[PDB]
Amino acid sequence: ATVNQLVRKPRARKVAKSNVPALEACPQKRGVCTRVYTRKVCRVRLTNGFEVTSYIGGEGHNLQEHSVILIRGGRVKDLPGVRYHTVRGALDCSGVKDRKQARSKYGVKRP
Amino acid sequence: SMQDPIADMLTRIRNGQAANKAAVTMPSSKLKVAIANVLKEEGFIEDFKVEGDTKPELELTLKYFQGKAVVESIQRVSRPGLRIYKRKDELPKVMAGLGIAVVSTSKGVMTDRAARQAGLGGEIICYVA
Amino acid sequence: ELQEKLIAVNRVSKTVKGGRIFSFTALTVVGDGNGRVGFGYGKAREVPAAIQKAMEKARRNMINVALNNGTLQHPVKGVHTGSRVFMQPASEGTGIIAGGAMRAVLEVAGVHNVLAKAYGSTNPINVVRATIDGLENMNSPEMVAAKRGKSVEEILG
Amino acid sequence: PRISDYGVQLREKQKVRRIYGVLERQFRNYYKEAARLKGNTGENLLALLEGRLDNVVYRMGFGATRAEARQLVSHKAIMVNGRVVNIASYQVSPNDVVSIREKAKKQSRVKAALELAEQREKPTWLEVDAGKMEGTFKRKPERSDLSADINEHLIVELYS
Amino acid sequence: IRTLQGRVVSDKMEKSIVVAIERFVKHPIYGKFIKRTTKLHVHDENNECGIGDVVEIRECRPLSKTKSWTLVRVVEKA
RNA sequence: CGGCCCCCUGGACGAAGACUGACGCUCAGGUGCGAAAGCGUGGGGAGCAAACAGGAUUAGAUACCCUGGUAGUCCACGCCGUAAACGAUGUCGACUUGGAGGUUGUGCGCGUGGCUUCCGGAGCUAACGCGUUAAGUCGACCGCCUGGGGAGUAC
RNA sequence: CCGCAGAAGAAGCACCGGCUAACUCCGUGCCAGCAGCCGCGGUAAUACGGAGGGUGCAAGCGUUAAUCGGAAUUACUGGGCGUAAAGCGCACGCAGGCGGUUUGUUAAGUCAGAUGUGAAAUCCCCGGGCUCAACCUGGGAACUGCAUCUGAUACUGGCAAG
RNA sequence: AGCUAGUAGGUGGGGUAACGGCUCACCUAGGCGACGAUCCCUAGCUGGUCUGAGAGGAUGACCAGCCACACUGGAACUGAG
Ligand SMILES: [Mg+2]
Repeated sequence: ATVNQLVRKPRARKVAKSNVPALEACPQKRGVCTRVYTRKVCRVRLTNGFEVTSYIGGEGHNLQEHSVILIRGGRVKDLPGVRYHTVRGALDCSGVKDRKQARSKYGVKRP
Repeated sequence: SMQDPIADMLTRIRNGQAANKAAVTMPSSKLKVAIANVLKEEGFIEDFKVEGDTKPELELTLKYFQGKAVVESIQRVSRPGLRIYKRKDELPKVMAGLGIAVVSTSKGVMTDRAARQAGLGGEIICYVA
Repeated sequence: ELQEKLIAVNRVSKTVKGGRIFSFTALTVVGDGNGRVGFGYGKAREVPAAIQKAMEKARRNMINVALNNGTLQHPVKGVHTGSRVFMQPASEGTGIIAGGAMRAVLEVAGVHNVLAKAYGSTNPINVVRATIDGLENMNSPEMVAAKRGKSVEEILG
Repeated sequence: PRISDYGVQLREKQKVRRIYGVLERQFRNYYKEAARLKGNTGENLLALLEGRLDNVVYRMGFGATRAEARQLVSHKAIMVNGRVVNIASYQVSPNDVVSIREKAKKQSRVKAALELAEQREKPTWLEVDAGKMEGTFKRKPERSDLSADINEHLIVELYS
Repeated sequence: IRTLQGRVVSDKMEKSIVVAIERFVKHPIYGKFIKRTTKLHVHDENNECGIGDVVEIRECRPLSKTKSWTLVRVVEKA
């Protein structure tokens, strides 16, 4: 239908924005875990300074306020503006101890 | 202003079959009497006549079978704003051969089966089922 | 040799001055081994009672239609209450390719080679009514030859 | 407890996987080549699964267990056209020749198991001989000669 | 001989002719036949054309910048 | 857009006779008109009445109620291009059961046209409903849509 | 290829309320925590953690990131605009798209036939050797798209015209 | 949303392996453009890969065909290139 108008102005397919709007086409990106407290979030300035919010899971609240961490993409569905998750088990990020189940989660070593 | 007399004839006979009328009159033309002749040859109507001299009138009577319309779906596939031309090898099979389609080809007016058996294609205009 | 396949169980709820009265509705289609299909929409306060009511309704309204060795005579388009379904014949080595409700109703009808796709809405009652109306509107070469006045050999070629 | 159609589909699938000792990716490639294959898919896939080398050794009778059959195949005790085959997924062509290695002639436990299998059942194809340690393929496996408790429709719908 | 037929636009170029041809092409994604006014530069002999006349064009060796065309026949007599 | 009259003038419709012989339809851009409010200049200003003041109910009332009253509402010349500018239904055509009517003609006490109101058959939608003035079947073209807020918002 | 030896040295990953495959016990009291979605924690959480078992995969298994489909969710095939998003406030008008009916002619669009041309590898089919397979390889087909020549005139184009 | 002045063409000369505003001198006053000129952003292209019932969409590493480049920017010599 309306083929004259369609050939005058072509049908433009709608763009699709990424759910992770910071450092796209990258699975894990680095950053400095500034403000590791309030209430379980870090304000992470990444390798280019996109300044995302990230959620910390498990133990390790004594992580350094200037600590190199890795960030993966994930929405928590419980807090506003939290669209990123800390990758527990990466470099300078102490894995959650006393968690012997879900080994791939938190980067815990088994005995 | 009317821009498609063939489509006007098709929608006239379609709503006439929907209303269960007896006969329908319309202005005439060469392609109109040709498509009426090939429709009668395919066997969807009984007959059609031409009345008058200065204004030719194609008076045609409709067909009904068991209290139902003989035709079910008539659709103009070659619109006057969107023409359709398909070659012989890609001629469609309306309802896998159960329906029919009119094709205006180089040897006059015929159907899809007649075009396949003659060996040439053209502007496929309407689907009748 | 009839078959038994339920396709939809829902929990409706009405409101009364005392509170809420919950009820169970059951859509279930049945049919014979070839051609005759019928769907039933029962509603009660108990699940097996609603199932049996839907079964009796379907056995009452079991409609009849023909086919051609486990496939459609021609591609049909079933449109009803906002549900577009596309019934299309297939080759022998295909099987039954349809949705959930369409796959169930075609496996009940007993076809062997039918490809299909359900557009529009995804309501089970609407898609089963759409495919029933499509199968009912589907005609046969013998009846179209009797309606056009020609023979089956003239209509096949 | 009663699971639905998808559940019983995956239950029959894992039942076939357990009774044949076949992993999931192997059966997935089996389904791929079966859908590539001509004619039907499910029963031809069952014919291919019967044409599995460990299954063909078990049903010829050189071992009454597919585990020890795979052990013997890995130890290269089956000579087709004189040459050994270590790979358990080798397909056997019809009217071929298979033989047992001379080092595998020191065999008593699986020979008594072959006698037990002769006491149990006797199929149509897969002519076997305990003395000469030889064997050949008669013809294709029949769909009726195929055993029971196998359904192809739910399998091809689960993997379709 | 592979000549084409076209229509000129202007003839005020001091022994140079700008022609324009039209073609009906089926749209590859829409199917509606549209027009394509392809304009070309043609070299003539002694200005044997006017404004808006139908002529025939032939491809030849390059004679100027993006002008490798010569006039064959004029079927309008302008 | 309605007190009457005069003058100037547009459009519509009807029954017939003659002539031009497709001069036709939508229109992106452009042009014109375009309710009320408001703006500029010059007038006028009875009544109404934004703003504002006072008195009242009220816990408070910057509101709904009264007392007054500026702008505006009135005229002329130019802007203002916005409305729930709606029939929430773009324009031009063809065909497809009927009742109840209204207005306005023309022809033979009756026939056929133009516009319009209400309900309903088929048909169409999710239903409400539309239904010969279709939201039925179609044909031509333009405009607009594609989750809400942000937002008809910033540059 | 041949021997030898103590099976000798050779196994984990995710999940068990549902979608989606499979359960109990203890800690636990909106607390730590889980979570793709519905979302869970009311001193009894089949949903957090620990124990067993089972489930699924297997030298891999979970998570993240990127693309297509599902999505008819940009609809040519394959949608709408009365009330859900969506008919410009209305009219006139240029380019442009469409054009009532018949004759003569052109084949520009249209179709038919023929020829040349679409590198080679992938892709589909028939075979071969890699212990089978992955891999590579021979033949056929596909690459139907493009260009040139000869014919047709039903229709859409143009002119002469009624 | 207008752009272009060697711009578009012609005549004569030069030069290039080779036609040609390629380059000069003189004339003509034009050429392109809502079928998108000009400007801005992005980007090597194709056979192909993935996905899709199809039509399509995304994507050009490793395998090949073509183009461009060798810190950046200008050039020319040798050489058939
Ligand atoms: Mg007052």
